[PDB]
Amino acid sequence: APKVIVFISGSCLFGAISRSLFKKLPIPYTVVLLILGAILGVVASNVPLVEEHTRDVAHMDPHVLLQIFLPVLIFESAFAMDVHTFMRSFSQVCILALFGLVVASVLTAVLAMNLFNYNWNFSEAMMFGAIMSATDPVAVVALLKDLGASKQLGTIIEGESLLNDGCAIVIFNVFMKMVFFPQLTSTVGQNVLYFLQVAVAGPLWGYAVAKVTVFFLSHIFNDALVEITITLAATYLTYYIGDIWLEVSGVLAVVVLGLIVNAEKTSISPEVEVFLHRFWEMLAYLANTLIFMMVGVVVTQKALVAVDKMDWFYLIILYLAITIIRGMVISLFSPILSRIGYGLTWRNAVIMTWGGLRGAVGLALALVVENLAGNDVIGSKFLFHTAGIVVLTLVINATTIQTLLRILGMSDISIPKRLAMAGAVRRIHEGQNRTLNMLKSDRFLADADWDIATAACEISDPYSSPREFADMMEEARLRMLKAEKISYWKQFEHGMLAREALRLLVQHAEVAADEKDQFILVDDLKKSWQIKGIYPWLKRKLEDLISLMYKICHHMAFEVTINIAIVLNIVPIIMEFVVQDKMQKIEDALRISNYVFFVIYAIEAIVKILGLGRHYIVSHWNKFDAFILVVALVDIIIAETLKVVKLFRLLRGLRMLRLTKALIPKLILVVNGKINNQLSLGYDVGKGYIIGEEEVGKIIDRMVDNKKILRELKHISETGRLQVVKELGLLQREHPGIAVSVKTRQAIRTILNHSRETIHELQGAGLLDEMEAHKLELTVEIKMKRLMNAPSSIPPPPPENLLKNVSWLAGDMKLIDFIKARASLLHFDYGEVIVREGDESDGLFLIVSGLVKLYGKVFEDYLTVGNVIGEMGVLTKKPRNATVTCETTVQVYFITAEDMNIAIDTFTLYPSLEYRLWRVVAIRIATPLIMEQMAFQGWTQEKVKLHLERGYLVDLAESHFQFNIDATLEDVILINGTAYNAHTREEIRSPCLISRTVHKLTFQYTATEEPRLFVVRNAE
Repeated sequence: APKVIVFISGSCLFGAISRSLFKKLPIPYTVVLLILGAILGVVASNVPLVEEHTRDVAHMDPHVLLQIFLPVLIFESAFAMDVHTFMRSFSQVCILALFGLVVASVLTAVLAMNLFNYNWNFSEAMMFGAIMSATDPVAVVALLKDLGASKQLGTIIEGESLLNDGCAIVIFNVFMKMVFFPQLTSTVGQNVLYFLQVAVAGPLWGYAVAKVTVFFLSHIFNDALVEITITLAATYLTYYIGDIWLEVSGVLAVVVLGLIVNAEKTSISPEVEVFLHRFWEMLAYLANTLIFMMVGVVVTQKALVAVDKMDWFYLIILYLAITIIRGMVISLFSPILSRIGYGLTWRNAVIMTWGGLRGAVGLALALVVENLAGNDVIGSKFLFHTAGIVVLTLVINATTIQTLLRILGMSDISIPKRLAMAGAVRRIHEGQNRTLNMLKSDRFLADADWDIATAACEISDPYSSPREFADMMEEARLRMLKAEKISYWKQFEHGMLAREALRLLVQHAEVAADEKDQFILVDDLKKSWQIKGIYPWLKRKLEDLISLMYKICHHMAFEVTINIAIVLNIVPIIMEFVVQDKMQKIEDALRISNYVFFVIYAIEAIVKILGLGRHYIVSHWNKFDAFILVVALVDIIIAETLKVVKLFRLLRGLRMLRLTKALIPKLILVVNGKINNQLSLGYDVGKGYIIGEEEVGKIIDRMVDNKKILRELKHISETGRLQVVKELGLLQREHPGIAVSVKTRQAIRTILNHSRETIHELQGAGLLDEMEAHKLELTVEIKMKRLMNAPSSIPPPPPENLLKNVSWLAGDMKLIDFIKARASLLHFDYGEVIVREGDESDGLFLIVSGLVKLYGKVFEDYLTVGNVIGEMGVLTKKPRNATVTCETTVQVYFITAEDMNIAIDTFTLYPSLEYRLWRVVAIRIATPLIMEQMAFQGWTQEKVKLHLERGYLVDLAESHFQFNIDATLEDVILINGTAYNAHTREEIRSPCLISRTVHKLTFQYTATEEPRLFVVRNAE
């Protein structure tokens, strides 16, 4: 019967009681956990039956304590952090945590040597400083996350805490091995090698196991428990193998592994993501509870038996000096911290000074000092001072950080947030009153008690002249910015934006609102999609790096065969190196003449592919293959003459060139993936700003009342939208394959999201049960996770594949053959004119490469690859509306008007080419009208487009050129021509939306009119 089970369960129950009883009180639950542990240790010192149950956990080994509790705490601190804002302010976090921890450890060591009466040397004092300077604030970061603004302050406190804890355990391990467990001597070179080993191979081993774990998690579908156990086993194996087998600081390895796993959360399924968040929070909570209970028991059993009044005096002075030292560290790093991103205000410096809550990490390190010291008093003094500092920091700093956050003015609720919460409470109260008025008129719920129902449903407020022209301009700018923020949140909620693009767009909107008269700036938004860096240069240089018998060897198999030769050469390289370093059957005849010249070098690379002259001349890879062959023949005649330098030259040269030639395209794929991530973020930010400008241009007529202010706001919005559109087109031009890959991924994601919504609508309507809909949801989730492992660079389709993928051409095959037979690829250079504004209609222009500019007269737009120009001019036989000028080198497919008229006249099935072309231009001409009608109703662009997609053009000859508008038709849009309405009360000249007062339509049949009508109905 293990007593540790009883102690662990009792600690869990004590922690649950402590959190359930001290939630309302401002003091933390860990302090009363320490108090309960002290009481339990007093009882164990009195009663031996309790001593038998507390002995196995109180007198635990230091090594198993570290190896069990440290990976959980370090990995949860790394996993809980928002890694985007952590990497955004990584410079400040890194310099503050690293250099402040170093100088705080030095100052605390000097204080421990000068103030304390014990004759401590520098090693034990530096151990004391490394234990004292490790900070674990969780209440402070929870308070900063909950109380409104300064989210950057919360994440800089969290990142500083994580790196401070990691490097503090590193410094503590260095000095613990300096003073306690060995006392060995070494040279300066071994010290340099040990510093290199720790500080470099910590994060390198963590990065290696993190990439292996990410590759393992990215290839697991429809299995959650495997992913959870892989995360847990990867954390524990990383820490154990790094700390024990590799003699490497495993704390930094778990820091790096947790930060990378938190960075690559898209390789984990979202249900597994939220389970992993809750699971690691639970594991760290259990670890903190066990550490604090164990610390209390051992403090009142062993660390309190040698304590005098001078120890308490030194504890008080140590607390005051620790707070002063941390404040002076932040104050002396304030110029350098202000000179880099986000700066540091004096209020944030005061919060970071006072938010240094000591935690379970320093308690565990003092525990292993106390257990490692043995019967010496240094461990008892260490654990007493650490327990006192933890208690004092927790109590005093928690209560005073609540009242200090109140006093400094960083906890005041903003006026727009308070007004939004008041509006939410008002709409909830209105909805509850309507629900109660519905419920009182029920049959079954008619004699229920309504006083109790109203008292239960009482959710309440948690927060309890040119000068006129300037004021109206400020009001209009503020209303426009609020509408832009609302539009960005609407885009994110509808499954269009990512989280990072949403955060960047609302950050730009807020910092535009804080200034005097500026709007959201395009130039500040350019840095999102500025893909320039070392990665385009790396991709360019690597694509410059790689650029009879031949027909035998082109079957992509002999390179795989020589890669098998690469690994089968690499293994005896290490074997011969190790055995000849440590120096049977003369190395078994030297691996039987290294596999008999390695099957005479795979029959001399199949006799240099039987002597391909040009291929072996023009390639340098074959040149150092020939260098390998002459070097290996030289080593063969060296073995005939028999040095080891020649053998090692053979091994080294073989392995290095073979691995370089293999690893070049994988490096190309990695660079393409990083460019893909940057391009996805930039495209999401740009597209979100564009559709936000479209929505804020739609809804601006209700808000803005003046005319000059509305004109200036429209001009500013149009200039910003045009600049972002041209920038995104040029960015697509710079990296074509990456842009095709990110557009393909976004298209697949949108299609699968709409399919998931269709499955939800099927299961909510009762036509599909829970099990079959869960099977279909599992199928679409497997497809989404395999979409996350897409190729990062899909090669761009040829112009024929773009010609067969047009919306009005895609279904048919004979029509595709006709268009491909009668198209014409025309090339244009920079600055030339494709068409002119006053010219007659001549044909369509499918853009297959490059960017154009439509200077319609004002009307400006930039079209890219995959846009057809001139459908309306071809169909309606009107003259051209816009002049198209090239912005880059543009290749277009020009189908002439005669060929398109012939193709329209021939193909007359039920989906006809005339019907498809008119439906495409009807969607294009009816989307802004429906957007104008339902602008204030909150309908987005994509919902309007998908609502319009269910519509269809009516055949007026089927209904004798008269159309009735019932309530069965959701919306009716006239596309071309004139019309008359109702009892011929007026004439409908416009292509605008039909008003709801029209009950009937009448069309005549004139020359050059051909009237069309696009109707959308509800679910019939």
